[PDB]
Amino acid sequence: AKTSVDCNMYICGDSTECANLLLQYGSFCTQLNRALSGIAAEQDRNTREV
Amino acid sequence: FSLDVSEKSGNFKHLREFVFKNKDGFLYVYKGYQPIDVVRDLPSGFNTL
Amino acid sequence: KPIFKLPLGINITNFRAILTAFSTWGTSAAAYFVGYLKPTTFMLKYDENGTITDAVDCSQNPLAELKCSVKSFEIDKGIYQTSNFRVVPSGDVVRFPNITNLCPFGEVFNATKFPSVYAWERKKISNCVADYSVLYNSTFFSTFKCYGVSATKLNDLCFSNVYADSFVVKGDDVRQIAPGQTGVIADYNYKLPDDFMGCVLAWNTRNIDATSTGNYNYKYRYLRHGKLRPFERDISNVPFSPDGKPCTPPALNCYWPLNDYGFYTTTGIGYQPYRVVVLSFELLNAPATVCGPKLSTDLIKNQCVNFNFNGLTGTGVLTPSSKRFQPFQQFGRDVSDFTDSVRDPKTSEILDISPCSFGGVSVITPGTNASSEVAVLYQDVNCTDVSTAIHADQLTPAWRIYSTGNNVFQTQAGCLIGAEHVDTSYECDIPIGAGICASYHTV
Amino acid sequence: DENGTITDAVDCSQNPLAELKCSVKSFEIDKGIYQTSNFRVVPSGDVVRF
Amino acid sequence: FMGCVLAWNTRNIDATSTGNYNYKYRYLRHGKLRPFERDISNVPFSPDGK
Amino acid sequence: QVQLQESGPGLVKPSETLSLTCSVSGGSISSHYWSWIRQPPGKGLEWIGYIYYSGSTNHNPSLKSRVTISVDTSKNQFSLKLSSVTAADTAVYYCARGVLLWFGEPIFEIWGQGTMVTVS
Amino acid sequence: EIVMTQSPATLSVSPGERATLSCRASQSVSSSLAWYQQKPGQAPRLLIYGASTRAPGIPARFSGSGSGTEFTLTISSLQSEDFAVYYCQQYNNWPLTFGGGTKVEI
Amino acid sequence: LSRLDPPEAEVQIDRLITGRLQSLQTYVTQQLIRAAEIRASANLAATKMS
Ligand SMILES: *[C@@H]1O[C@H](CO[C@@H]2O[C@@H](C)[C@@H](O)[C@@H](O)[C@@H]2O)[C@@H](O[C@@H]2O[C@H](CO)[C@@H](O[C@@H]3O[C@H](CO[C@H]4O[C@H](CO)[C@@H](O)[C@H](O[C@H]5O[C@H](CO)[C@@H](O)[C@H](O)[C@@H]5O)[C@@H]4O[C@H]4O[C@H](CO)[C@@H](O)[C@H](O)[C@@H]4O)[C@@H](O)[C@H](O[C@H]4O[C@H](CO)[C@@H](O)[C@H](O[C@H]5O[C@H](CO)[C@@H](O)[C@H](O)[C@@H]5O)[C@@H]4O)[C@@H]3O)[C@H](O)[C@H]2NC(C)=O)[C@H](O)[C@H]1NC(C)=O
Ligand SMILES: *[C@@H]1O[C@H](CO)[C@@H](O[C@@H]2O[C@H](CO)[C@@H](O)[C@H](O)[C@H]2NC(C)=O)[C@H](O)[C@H]1NC(C)=O
Ligand SMILES: *[C@@H]1O[C@H](CO)[C@@H](O[C@@H]2O[C@H](CO)[C@@H](O)[C@H](O)[C@H]2NC(C)=O)[C@H](O)[C@H]1NC(C)=O
Ligand SMILES: *[C@@H]1O[C@H](CO)[C@@H](O)[C@H](O)[C@H]1NC(C)=O
Ligand SMILES: *[C@@H]1O[C@H](CO)[C@@H](O)[C@H](O)[C@H]1NC(C)=O
Repeated sequence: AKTSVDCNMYICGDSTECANLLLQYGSFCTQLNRALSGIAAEQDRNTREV
Repeated sequence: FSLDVSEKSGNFKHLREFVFKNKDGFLYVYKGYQPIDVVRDLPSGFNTL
Repeated sequence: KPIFKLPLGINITNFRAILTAFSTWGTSAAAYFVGYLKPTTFMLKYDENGTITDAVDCSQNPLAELKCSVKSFEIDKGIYQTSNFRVVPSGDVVRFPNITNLCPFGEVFNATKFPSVYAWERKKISNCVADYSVLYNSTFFSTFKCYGVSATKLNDLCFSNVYADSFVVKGDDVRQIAPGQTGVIADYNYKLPDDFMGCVLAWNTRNIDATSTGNYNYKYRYLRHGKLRPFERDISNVPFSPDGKPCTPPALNCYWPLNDYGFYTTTGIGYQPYRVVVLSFELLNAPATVCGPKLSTDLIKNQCVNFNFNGLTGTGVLTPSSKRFQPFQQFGRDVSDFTDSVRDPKTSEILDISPCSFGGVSVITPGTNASSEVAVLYQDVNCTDVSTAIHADQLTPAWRIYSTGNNVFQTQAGCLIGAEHVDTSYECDIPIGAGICASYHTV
Repeated sequence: DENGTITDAVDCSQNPLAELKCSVKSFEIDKGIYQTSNFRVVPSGDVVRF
Repeated sequence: FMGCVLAWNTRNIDATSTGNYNYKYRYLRHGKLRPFERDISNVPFSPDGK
Repeated sequence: QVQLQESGPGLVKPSETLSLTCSVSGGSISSHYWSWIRQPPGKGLEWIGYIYYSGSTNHNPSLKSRVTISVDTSKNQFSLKLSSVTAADTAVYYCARGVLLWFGEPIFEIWGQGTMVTVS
Repeated sequence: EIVMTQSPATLSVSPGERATLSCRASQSVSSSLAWYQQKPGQAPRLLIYGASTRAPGIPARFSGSGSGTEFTLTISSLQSEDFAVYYCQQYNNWPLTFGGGTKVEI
Repeated sequence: LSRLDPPEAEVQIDRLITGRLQSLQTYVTQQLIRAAEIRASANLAATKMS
């Protein structure tokens, strides 16, 4: 599928009060985006290899 | 409004449906209507109040 | 270096430089400068001796963001994703219904006489506007309890109906008027549901509800074969016998199920009579009758705005719709319980809601050593919205210096800013998407 | 229905096939074996043995 | 904030039956103070800002 | 919406009685207070009294004997009569609906068109 | 029993500059004053019922303030249509009293 | 956020943030599991093509 997700809309959405709490967990979803982007690049490589 | 009273020789031409419920001191009433021409039967069907 | 940290404790808005002058008076060549500071994110590099030698400023063009994100002073090739982007809203819409009468709550609260607790009375209030802020910051009331909603915010909400319940309570039994209480009153005289939503009020009335000889006008039912259900009532008065069979007094085990009572002026704090009023707020999803005072505005369709249609808040793009509501439906919902459309109170128009544009931004660069050129990809957006939001500084993040030149191009994955289209094909260096390819090449 | 009107219902407790339809969120099932829920026996009495 | 707050009652020397009237407080200002600010200005005040 | 409209005689001889009627349309007398007000010429307002549903009535702490007030749910009307009327009693007289918010007295929110009456 | 007075007895102003009227009372009250407007040969109207609350449909430029024995009505951006007499009334106590009013002169 | 004051709201906001973080973690983990079993099939496909 090669799907992607946005951390702040899903977890916190419109609000700012919740984002100031999610700040206390640091980098976590950013390495998450790093992972899901690696999966996306891999799919393209698979098709070009075949 | 105005409601008549009269007698009709023919078979029942109207089917009227209700539901009654009680919760939290509130009584809930629902209503529907369906025209039918049957003698002494409750006819199969689907209707949404 | 930090010379001083001085505890002056005053606020300074303006300043004057002091100069010297000499003999008739004359001057000598001198020059000085001023600048202002802005709250910004900086990166600092420490030398082995512990001394700073360089910095970068992350907000001064996108390449600064790329360097700040990767924690480097050199980047080699490729496409890198740094952060989201979004559009800031531009205005406010308020759209309460129009109502012109004043709530006559005083007809309940200022009543000369209250009912006996066993047979409490219920009154309905509707189609009026009034403020709650009086009873909030007033000391007249001995206790204030509110559930489901905080009392500070009652002035921002609309209710379909209010029901006021009133009765007299004895002494400290005010503790029994709450969800989950047990006892003679909480089980026989009155009963509150588990999911109660409203406020409870009480005040002391020894001045008119008690006297030295006593007043004996009130009663309560302590005997019953079964506890009441929520908001039930039973005003039956009959002889009672524990066997569950009829009888007539003075015969054996014949009683009256309710007890007469009276207060005294010299009752202690735990005993004086109190008046109680319970307000239940019906948040029915139908047209509201009672509302707090607010000024309305006109609608602002087709623009990212704050909206407050009727106690519902968010941001979005309002547009006309082809929904067909039934006369008893005021809201529509999608899966995940998001609001999707609403009926305009003033004109009964049907309006959709949709979010202001959002997405990811990523930066395309050749090698830093080769050049400092960049191209920016805004994913899955039509350029019209981002160009109309870059202008007049509606986008965020906001660079201090940048420009959308004449080079704007549209792709299926989104649109590129700062890249020039070419009508020729080559082998791919950096893939972008949907067939679009990039490279760094001679003009 | 697309006009916002109800046109059908199923009642999940009226024979097992109703439970299969309710569980899969469908009005049509094609083949196979499907696991819906646990089962157990209700107790029939009380023992006290101080 | 980081520190300790102390208080004690002083009716013995800070009060009398006729009263002591040596203390003042500022209840009107066009804006709230920032942390540890001070303003010892005494001037006529008018709500118009003139 | 409601409309208050009032009628009565224009001239009263000295030591005689004056009476007025005010009447409702668009709604009907149910849960609100109803009030009589007068304005002497070129002078500030005066409150004579108010009556509400179920007959309970209030009057000025002075001139208690100078007026009695009545309300009829039937035909949506209420009226007053003055025990005595003098030249100095000339004024424009108003009927108005009083609404009570929380405590105290009601605010007069809807006003009748009023009428001018005099003595000669 | 509350007795009421209002000052000054007369004012005059030109278009586009704000003015304020004040009425005073003999003893303490709280948020119990209403402001009324009257025009030649017409019935009054209700502008402010709460201490500082606009009655529904009153133009947004009207406002007032006060507590205790002092209250004031602020009129801003005056237009010729604002020519009227103004009264303040208190409902906190049982007896009902209206102020003597103030004539605003064109 | 509309009908509760911030000191009261934040207690629930902590709970919602915890639940939604956990559900994203579960999704991304299983997504990395799937990617590998598709990669092995892509490799066998390239072998058969070659
Ligand atoms: C919403 O609900 C409120 C609250 O009412 C509550 O509920 C009722 C059931 C009772 O429990 C109340 O106690 C309770 O508060 C309601 O307000 C009430 O309205 C009543 C009328 O509807 C009203 O009853 C009248 O009260 C008059 C007393 O007013 C007080 O204040 C004024 C100040 O202007 C003064 O008259 C006086 O206080 C001042 O002056 C004193 C000396 O003159 C002196 O003490 C001070 O200088 C002071 O400044 C008076 O004090 C009263 O208030 C005190 C609190 O401040 C209390 O301690 C105590 O109540 C004290 O009495 C009475 O004058 C008036 O009596 C007249 O009528 C009587 C009945 O007709 C009559 O008996 C009297 O005597 C003669 O008069 C008649 C001739 O026509 C005949 O009757 C006969 O010939 C007699 O000889 C008087 O004429 C009456 O009792 C009640 O006071 C208020 N409650 C208040 C203000 O707290 C609202 O009306 C209700 N809403 C609506 C829409 O109705
Ligand atoms: C900072 O570090 C530099 C080198 O990284 C130091 O430079 C050398 O220091 C030694 C110390 O014995 C001298 O003999 C060399 O001549 C220096 N090389 C130069 C100046 O090129 C430097 O001394 C350090 N800073 C301080 C204050 O000691
Ligand atoms: C419910 O939807 C049906 C179709 O899904 C609508 O039926 C058609 O509506 C159009 C409206 O212009 C008519 O021109 C067609 O003749 C209808 N087709 C039929 C009746 O077979 C229907 O109108 C919708 N319900 C309502 C109340 O509009
Ligand atoms: C609100 O006012 C508008 C125009 O002033 C009118 O069309 C509408 O009917 C009013 N609201 C209601 C509920 O009648
Ligand atoms: C209660 O608080 C509000 C806050 O805006 C204030 O305006 C008002 O004067 C206070 N007192 C009341 C309503 O009696």
